[PDB]
Amino acid sequence: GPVAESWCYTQIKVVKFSYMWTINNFSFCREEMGEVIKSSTFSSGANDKLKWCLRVNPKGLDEESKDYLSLYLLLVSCPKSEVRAKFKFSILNAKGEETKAMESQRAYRFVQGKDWGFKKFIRRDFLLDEANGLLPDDKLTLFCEVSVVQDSVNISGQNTMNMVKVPECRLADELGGLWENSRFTDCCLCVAGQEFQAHKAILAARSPVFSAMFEHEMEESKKNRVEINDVEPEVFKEMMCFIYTGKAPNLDKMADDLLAAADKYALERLKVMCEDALCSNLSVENAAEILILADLHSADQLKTQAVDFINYHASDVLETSGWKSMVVSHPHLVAEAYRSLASAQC
Amino acid sequence: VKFSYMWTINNFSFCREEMGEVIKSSTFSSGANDKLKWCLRVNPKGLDEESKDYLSLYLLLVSCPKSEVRAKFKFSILNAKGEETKAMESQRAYRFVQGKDWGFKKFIRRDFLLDEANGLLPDDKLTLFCEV
Amino acid sequence: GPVAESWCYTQIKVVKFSYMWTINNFSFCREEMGEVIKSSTFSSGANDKLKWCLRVNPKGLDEESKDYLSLYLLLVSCPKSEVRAKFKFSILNAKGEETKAMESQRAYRFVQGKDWGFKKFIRRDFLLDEANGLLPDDKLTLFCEVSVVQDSVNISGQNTMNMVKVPECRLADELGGLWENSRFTDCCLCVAGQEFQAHKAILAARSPVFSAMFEHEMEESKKNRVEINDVEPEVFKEMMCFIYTGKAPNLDKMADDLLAAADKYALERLKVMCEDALCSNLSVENAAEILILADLHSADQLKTQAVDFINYHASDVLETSGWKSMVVSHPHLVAEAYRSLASAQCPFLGPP
Amino acid sequence: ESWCYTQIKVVKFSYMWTINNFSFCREEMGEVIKSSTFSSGANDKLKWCLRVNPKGLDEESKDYLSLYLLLVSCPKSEVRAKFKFSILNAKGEETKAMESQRAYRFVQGKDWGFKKFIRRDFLLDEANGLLPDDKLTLFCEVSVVQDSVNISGQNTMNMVKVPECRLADELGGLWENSRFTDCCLCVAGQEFQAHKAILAARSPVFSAMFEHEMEESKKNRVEINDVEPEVFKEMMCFIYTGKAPNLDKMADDLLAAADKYALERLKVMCEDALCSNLSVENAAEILILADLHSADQLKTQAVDFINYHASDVLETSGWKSMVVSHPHLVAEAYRSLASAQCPFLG
Amino acid sequence: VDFINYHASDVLETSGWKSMVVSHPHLVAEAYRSLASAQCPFL
Repeated sequence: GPVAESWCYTQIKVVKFSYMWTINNFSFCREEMGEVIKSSTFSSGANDKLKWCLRVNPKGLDEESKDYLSLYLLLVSCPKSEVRAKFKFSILNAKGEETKAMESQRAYRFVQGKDWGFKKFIRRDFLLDEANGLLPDDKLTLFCEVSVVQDSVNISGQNTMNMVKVPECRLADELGGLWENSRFTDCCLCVAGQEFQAHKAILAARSPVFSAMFEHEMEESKKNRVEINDVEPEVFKEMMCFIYTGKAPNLDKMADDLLAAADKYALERLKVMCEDALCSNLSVENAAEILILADLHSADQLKTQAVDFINYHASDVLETSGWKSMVVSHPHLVAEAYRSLASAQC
Repeated sequence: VKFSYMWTINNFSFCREEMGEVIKSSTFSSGANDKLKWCLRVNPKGLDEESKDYLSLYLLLVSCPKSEVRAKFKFSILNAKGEETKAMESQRAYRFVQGKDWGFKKFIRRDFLLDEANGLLPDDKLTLFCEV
Repeated sequence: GPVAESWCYTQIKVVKFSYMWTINNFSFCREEMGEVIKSSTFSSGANDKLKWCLRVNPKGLDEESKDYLSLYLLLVSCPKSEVRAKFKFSILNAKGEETKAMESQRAYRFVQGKDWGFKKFIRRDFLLDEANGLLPDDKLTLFCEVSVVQDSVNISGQNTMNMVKVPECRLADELGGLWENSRFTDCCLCVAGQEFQAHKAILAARSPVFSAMFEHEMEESKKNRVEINDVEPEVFKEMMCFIYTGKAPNLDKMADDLLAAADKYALERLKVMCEDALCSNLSVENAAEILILADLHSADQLKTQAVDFINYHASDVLETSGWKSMVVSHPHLVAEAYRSLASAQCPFLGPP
Repeated sequence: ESWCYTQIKVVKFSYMWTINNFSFCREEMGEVIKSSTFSSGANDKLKWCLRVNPKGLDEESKDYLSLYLLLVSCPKSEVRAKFKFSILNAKGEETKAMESQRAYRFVQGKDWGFKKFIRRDFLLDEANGLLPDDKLTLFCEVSVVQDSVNISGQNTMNMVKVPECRLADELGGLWENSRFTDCCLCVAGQEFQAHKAILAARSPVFSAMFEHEMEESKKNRVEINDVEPEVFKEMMCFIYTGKAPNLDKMADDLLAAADKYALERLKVMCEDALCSNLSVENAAEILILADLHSADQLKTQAVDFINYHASDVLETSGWKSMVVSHPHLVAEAYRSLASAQCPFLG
Repeated sequence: VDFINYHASDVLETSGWKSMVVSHPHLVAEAYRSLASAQCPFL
């Protein structure tokens, strides 16, 4: 593969839908042939405007099928002109593996109110057979995989590439490299007895809390020495590193107290990146202090994610001494735990 | 005057259409002239039914200030590693007027491309070496 | 005819437009075995979203249309939506009337570079037969129509049982009645010795020129007596009716003097309707006077359509007495007519 | 509607050249023939040269005489020119000379013509009458068919814009500016300025009180104490503009103002707003207001609503109040409950 | 320079080329040297 003077990359955007659809007590189908069971609407993150609903007929929709479970796919909302897609259906057996996958080799076009699917999907008696385990405890599980493909674009990567080198924006690294040189420092800064020689000009520039704190009746007298004792210098230097370079690479070792510093200094980005570090570090023995830090820092999304962790692991996390401690310390969070596990879950 | 062009198509197994449909590339040229614009056109299916089950490829001239350009082209399909496979040469400097197509209608079989043991369709992608 | 409470008015709105050729010395081209002759890129006319160009072959490609003509429609650029339109083709004679209608029976699909078209459009021997009279100076005229659809929009009702109704606005009707009754008016208005009545409040709010005369110190002392003699009462009554009401019922019979009055008093809306009526009344015999009136009263679109008409019909107006009056009265208009004629239709001796 | 016209003008020129002593020029000089070049076309920019060879250059064309159109330089590099040379009938010749039926493209630095014109011995034989005074005149008229692009005439008409009437917004702006006001309306201390003719045309009550001879004092010193300032500015906004945008939250006392000042259209829209607002709690209140203000259709619709919710209106305390206050409203309610219904079996 | 070296059939026709010839003879010298170095064959 040699190098060409011009090259084109025709890219077609592909988005996928994964979908569960489980019906309990199916033997109480309560209906004759030709009846329908709709589904709730669902989509994905992007663009979240194309909503889809599933239709399943327990008995034969047609006379040629009769003893056939027929499964269709429906579209209800297409604000664009038209979207065409492929689909692949597979029923989960008792163990959970995808069995009897039927898919269409045609990329059928869909309009609002149009259906496609497999009326001749699976035999009724083959479903009712117990040896293959297609009906575990009268619970049928339908796995729906949707391959929606989108408009195609071309980037036109032709040469005459402007051969002189193109640097990126140096607002970040030039500010970062000024810290170790320690130039243009007009004042002092000491935290926990350790000197970190710094100026106020960019420190107030890149944090609105510190600027308002500096300008109100304190830069006239105590601009040289400012009292900051809420954090250790190891977290303070990372906070000023995020101020200067724009990034905080040292995250996983000390996300717990950088979250507290960010909650103190009202830095939402530093709050949520520590939230990302702790959400992947959600565990059974850690969840109590995860809730206490989420509630103390008012991180609603992290708190809700940790409540969902409680919902998924409620069998073994209740007996922890951490949970005994957070009950005897914070009954209110236990009250919202009751509210979430009762009202939202049921 | 020579041309080199890498046209890469992804997710080709999602062919997206039925028989008798065309796919156009981006308009491209070289440094000199950069006034003769060209574009490649492919059919995933057969263009016409006398040569069915084929990947028909043509070269479309879109822009020319003058009338007719003599040009010799040679199509090629890159396999998994990158060699030139199924290299077919148009032996004549064909007659390129504004809006004229030239190519091999019976270029390569659809089933022969779909044979993944040949390595001719790697990662559901096909890229072409076009020299004019 | 039964009626209901609710209505839904979904519709497939069509954008529809036409495209023209007249290939000169067609028998002298001989594009054989698919030699492509393209045309200009053209859009719908309403905005610029899709563009096309037509492709013809006198000797059609392949052995099928060897003795037949091939006719095809090529697509330049469009958003990817599988645009589906119906098209027709025809041949026009020297008299500008359709002769040979061959129409595609379905709305065909279209994409980037797709070429649908009515092949074997006309036999080559019948087309080369000059006895049909459809080739003036060996020119073949092609007329094409297209029926692009943007794939349906719906309106959701709403129109409930709607027990209460509301009347229409009567403001303009009662203001026209105020003018007809001529009540509560304190300022007098003379035209040509026939005396009228109008007040400042309606005049200043709808015309800047009356607003300019009335407020400049005349209203303190001589608010009654006015000096208007450039217009007649027969045009001034319709002027005053349009000022009070906003509507001009009598316009076709008197669009000349009303255009003059609207140009003098800077009534933009009345200038619009007067130019509309005069353009509807435009013809060959009054072309000289409509050019004179439009160029005198600075009617922009009226003089634009006037010069377009005088370029399209230049062969029958020069012999009349109006042109012989124009060439001696307004020498500049001959220069602008020459500038419009020698660049729009016949720029560089094509057509000769 | 485009008049593309595919305009195909040819660049043809007249040319005069006289050949002398053509019978023995082969024995005079030979086969290498060079003639003078001539300039023609667009301002003589195009170069062409015409000459007749008495004998072919190589061995193959020794039989047929050569008439080659030598072309040193092409007009444009890629030209499909179907060239048609002609002879201006010095004798009778329009056939038997091979004229170029199919030509070839002319490029820079290359010549194209035809290598065969007539048999040499047949031309030398004077019995065929092909030697007019031993001199031939050439009239070369090159026909170039390359230029076809273009001529667009959009033939666009658009009719005229025809702007709409803006009189309602003009009167709204006339209120908002308050110019040339003749009367002053004092409402709750705050004084507004309005136009006497506009108020007389819109409302008949103001027209009557501007006509019943109280002119010397009640023009500027008329008092309006029975209304609130915002309901007054809303009803007068309806008087001037023709619309009442804020009517939805204040339809009731605006209906009172419309009743007091004989605004029928404002009365019916305030009737509509309370008509599509009825509930079981305040139905008696709306009926009291409708009967007090003589709102006939709102009264009828309220009576129908009370009839259709007769089980729930009677439970409200407002119903008791209108029972003890207003007898004939209950009488008409009974009349519409009984006379507009019945017989209902037993 | 790459634009000029091909489109010299119209770029050198304009008066700007004669202007930079008469104003900057060293540019003419280096352009002619580059052309002579590039076109080693041909008379």
